[PDB]
Amino acid sequence: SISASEARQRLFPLIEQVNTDHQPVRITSRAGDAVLMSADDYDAWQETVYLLRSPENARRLMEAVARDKAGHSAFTKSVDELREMAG
Amino acid sequence: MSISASEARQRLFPLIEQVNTDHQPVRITSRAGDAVLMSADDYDAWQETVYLLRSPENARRLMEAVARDKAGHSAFTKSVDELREMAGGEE
Amino acid sequence: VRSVNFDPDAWEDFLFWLAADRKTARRITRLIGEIQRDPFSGIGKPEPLQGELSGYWSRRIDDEHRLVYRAGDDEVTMLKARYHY
Amino acid sequence: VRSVNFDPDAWEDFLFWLAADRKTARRITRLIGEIQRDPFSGIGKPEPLQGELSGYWSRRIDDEHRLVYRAGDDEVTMLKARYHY
Repeated sequence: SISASEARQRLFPLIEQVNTDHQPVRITSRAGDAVLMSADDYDAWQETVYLLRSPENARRLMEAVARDKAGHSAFTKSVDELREMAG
Repeated sequence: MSISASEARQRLFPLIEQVNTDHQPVRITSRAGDAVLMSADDYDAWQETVYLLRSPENARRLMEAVARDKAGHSAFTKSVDELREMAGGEE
Repeated sequence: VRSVNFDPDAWEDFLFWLAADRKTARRITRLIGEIQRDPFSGIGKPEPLQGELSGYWSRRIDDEHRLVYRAGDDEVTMLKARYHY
Repeated sequence: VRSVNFDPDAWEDFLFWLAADRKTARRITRLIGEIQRDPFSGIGKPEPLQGELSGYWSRRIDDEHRLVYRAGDDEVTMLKARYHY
């Protein structure tokens, strides 16, 4: 965690950094603390939170995840039969 | 609505107050790639929200409790003294 | 200061801890003490929950379990004091 | 060449759209085709999820609904194709 004063001096390489190692940087100040992250990592984060923020959606998705991790529930479909059906 | 790394660095003190006051992240562009600055509190509060919902059984148990609480028919009172007695204190 | 209410499942959570790890139940009791005196600050890194859970708060019982609650001017309600898998 | 697998729930999402809104079902079908061809780039703004969803990806079906999947060299697996409330 860095102070707002150093973050301002070093903002440029701190932007290269978050784009390199994908770890958020925490910045402290009197006006409140902030997190700096790469734009790519922020988008991935916002989408992760979006999927998980509705309790019903979180439950179905993570149940799907659990069964996928057990590797014995999935079945196959060809994209042609899918296009077939959606026609 | 994004700003340059040049502008962001110039205004970083008031930007930190801004993202915390309007609860609105700001996007920053630069030659090294882009970044987003946001409220640490909002970041932490969403992580914690998401921590609670990311286990299906937890999400289920919690919303059931939340549903009861909204109806407000099931809750009951205890004193902390009672709790202390049963737990053998607090720590 | 404020009065303390339990949802029946949070009460069962506490009972659970009385039987499995009394130290944890003592941490829970400590948090509830802090909460009734000063709802949103103190130990356990209190966090305002967001979205659908808006209006509720979480504090850490340990790195895993959370006490989740709601607070007003007169009362505080515990909804959970255990994390489930 | 990469084969397509469904989790049962993802399949029921697909069935649901076939009857509920067929353009959404065609969107999903196009997304699946593009995933199969190359899973991690292309249409629908693919995002590598974080945390407990690390290793999984989502693409946008709608401003609302997401296709969440996983991909290897031999197969792509669909987890969900509807956002739930």
